[PDB]
Amino acid sequence: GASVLVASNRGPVSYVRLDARRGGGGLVSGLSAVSSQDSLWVCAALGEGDREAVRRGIGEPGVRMLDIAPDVYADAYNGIANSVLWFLHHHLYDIPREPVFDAAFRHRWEAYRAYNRAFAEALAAAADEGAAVLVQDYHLALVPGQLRELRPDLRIGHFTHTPWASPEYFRMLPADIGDELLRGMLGADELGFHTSAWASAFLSCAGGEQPRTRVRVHPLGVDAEELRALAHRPQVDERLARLREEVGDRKTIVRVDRTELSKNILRGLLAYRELLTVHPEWRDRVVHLASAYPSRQDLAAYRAYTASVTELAAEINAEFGTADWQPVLVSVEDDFTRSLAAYRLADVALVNPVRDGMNLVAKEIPVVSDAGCALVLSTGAGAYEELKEDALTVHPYDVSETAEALHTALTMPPPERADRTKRLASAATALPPQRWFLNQLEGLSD
Amino acid sequence: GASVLVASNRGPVSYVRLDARRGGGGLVSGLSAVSSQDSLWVCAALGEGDREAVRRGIGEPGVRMLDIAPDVYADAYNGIANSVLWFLHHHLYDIPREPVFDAAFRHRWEAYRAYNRAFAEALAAAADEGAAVLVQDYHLALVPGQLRELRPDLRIGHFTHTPWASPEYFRMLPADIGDELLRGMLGADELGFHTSAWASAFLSCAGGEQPRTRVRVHPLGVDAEELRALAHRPQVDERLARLREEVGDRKTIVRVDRTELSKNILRGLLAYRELLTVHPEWRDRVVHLASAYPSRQDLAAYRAYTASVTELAAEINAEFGTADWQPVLVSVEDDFTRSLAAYRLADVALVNPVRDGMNLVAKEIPVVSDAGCALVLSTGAGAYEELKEDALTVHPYDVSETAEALHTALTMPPPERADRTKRLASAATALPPQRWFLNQLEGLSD
Repeated sequence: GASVLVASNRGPVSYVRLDARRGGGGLVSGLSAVSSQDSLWVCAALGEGDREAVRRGIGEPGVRMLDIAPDVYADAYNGIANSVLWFLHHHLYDIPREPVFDAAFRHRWEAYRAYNRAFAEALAAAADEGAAVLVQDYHLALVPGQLRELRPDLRIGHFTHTPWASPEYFRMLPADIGDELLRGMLGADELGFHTSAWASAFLSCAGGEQPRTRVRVHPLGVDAEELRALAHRPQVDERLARLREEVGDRKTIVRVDRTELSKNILRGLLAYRELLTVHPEWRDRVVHLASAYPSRQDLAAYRAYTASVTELAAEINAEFGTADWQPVLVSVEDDFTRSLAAYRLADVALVNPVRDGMNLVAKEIPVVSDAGCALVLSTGAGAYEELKEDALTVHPYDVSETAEALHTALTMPPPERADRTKRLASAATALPPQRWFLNQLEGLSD
Repeated sequence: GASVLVASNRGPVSYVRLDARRGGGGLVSGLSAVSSQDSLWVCAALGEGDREAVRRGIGEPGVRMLDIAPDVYADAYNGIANSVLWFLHHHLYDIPREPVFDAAFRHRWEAYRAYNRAFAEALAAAADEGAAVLVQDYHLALVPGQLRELRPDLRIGHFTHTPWASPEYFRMLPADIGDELLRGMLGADELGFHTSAWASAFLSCAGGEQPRTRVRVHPLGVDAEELRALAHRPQVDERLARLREEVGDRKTIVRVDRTELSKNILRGLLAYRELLTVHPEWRDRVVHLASAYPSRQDLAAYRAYTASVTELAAEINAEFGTADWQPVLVSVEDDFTRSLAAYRLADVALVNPVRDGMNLVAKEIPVVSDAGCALVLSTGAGAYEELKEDALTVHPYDVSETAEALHTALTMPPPERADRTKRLASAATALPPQRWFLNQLEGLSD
């Protein structure tokens, strides 16, 4: 019997041939405020090692891991969730070719239903009378509706971490699919989003007027003390020292995002090319740090995006580079110690996604900046509504405006830059992970 | 000094090495409906022949061809009009990569302004006091505002033959560009679109309180007599005989569209493949006629689409074909004689674009059908609002729904198909080209 339950595809522990491997994060932090004698976290076995753990009865106290059939899991999680819903909500489809709702899609939708149902049955079995249930993200959007039918006594929350598709865009789904998805989520007493634009979009898709479901905005932020302590370890100090050597005495424009289609890395690079073309005074005087670390390697479009990032970076280096200067410093590692050092050094942060739910990098950088950092932020970034007073606004498709914002950011008077950096840090730490989580739990008392 | 003026990129005369030749067709028929002594049609020179005619001072009466500098023409017409605005209004952008509004875009936009201004200045010099000016299509969307400034007395109409972008999609343009485009259009006393959805989208983008612009819906139809006469020439009878032998004793699903990105040929082929998989009784009993004739060869995306259409048709032939049956008959030529024959033969017509202004094919087939034709029509087709009661409706992304409509179409009992065809033919001809255009001229009374 649990009185507080969480459901997410990914739980706190992963097992490998068995050894246990812990990932932290927002949910670990949030549940650490809840009595561990009263909570249960339901999650999925992510691969063979996790399924073996479940097979042997090996598992963490307060965690229930579900063995969902590998082909049903692939079709639900990689198929519908991470391809079809991810693309829908981020507006990423190449309209002449995708989406395609065919017989195979329908088969994969049936698995998505069955994947969600395994979670709903687990929660239904474990939850005390009137328990609070917090369902996390688009993977489990049918759970609230399924679980409402099994257990009308439960208090059910669901939080979407992505954007929500605009109503016109959402109507690409066949009507029966769209409608099943909306009913799935409308089973909740409370639906949460990071921003009111995402919340409004969901509300418009539902037709307005959904009186049993409270729609709310809980924008996730950062724990200042925790991030600062990590950023000031000697390993970061060391790596920062090496990074200053690599950059030289030059200014920095920093990003660290993986090559995900919504991140808008290419147009960012194009804006950098135009900056160096139009404002030649920056040649030998600035370096753009960017990542070409792959987001995904199992879709053709994602592999082509990563390759285009690599190639465009190399074109810019060949055009403007000298023996002493590399204009784009490309990282292909995923090393958080290096990112923290990049955050500490940054003169300019380039956070220009087409659309996103909440990129925390916009919040993380100002919190750890050693001497101030100007933020170039797109209107589609989830952090936009909270940070727009002290960031330089850019419209994500507008490369010329993005190039000009880089110039304004690079020339921002140092005391203005500090005042902005301090106000950005304040807004960024308003709702750390633990209070973000507790507000959702509190919302289920409403 | 003329009292009725028409403006379009393409005029009614083409010069070939010199001989004036008049290609005609439905829309040129319409725009010519007010050729008189007191009228003028301003258009651009399109080949070296046209350019020679202008340089020499050779022209047909009532026609003024403009020699626009070749680089301004390329950037304005191929670039901004046929690439930027075409993609915008049909929603064809691949969001992770395009659109990109950079320095080169800005330079092409300046050419688009100058190209529109060449037309505006010609019209200004040639129009009598309070003359009616009918400007045609998205190429010339700035002319009304430009001309309005030069000549406040003129009565100006503008007709858009494409869709209009939804307000959210239209806001991808930089705000100064979007606002200039809208002010360009709003110079007019009347703005015309083929459908209410398109007019409504423009009205929503324009917002505001524009008291001197009325927005009207004039859907272009077909002249039955001109079309039937062309469809029953001996050359069509002869090509139709051959086509029956190519097909054999089998049903036909017909389309003739070039490989343009909005046409949705790939999803149509996937629906055909699904039809033959789910209703396999149709093997050896139907042939799908489709075209792989190129729409364009100067954009990478258009070359890729043509290659995909070719490849997919070949996969379907390899998958289901036998010595005596080839399921997809691919045409790689552009012969209107063959197309009229296929119109007359068609059991099913497949008109499933993602979005279009008015494709007349949906109207032409029922007009000339020898024995009845079942029309499968997408909700995004321009003809949808007029033809939906007797067409089988499909949603353009729903390949299963499109495959099921193909089955319903092929199994339709002949007398139901006949009644539907007659009603379609009636709807198709309610507003033929000459009246369509005369109503616009009458619209400029007041």
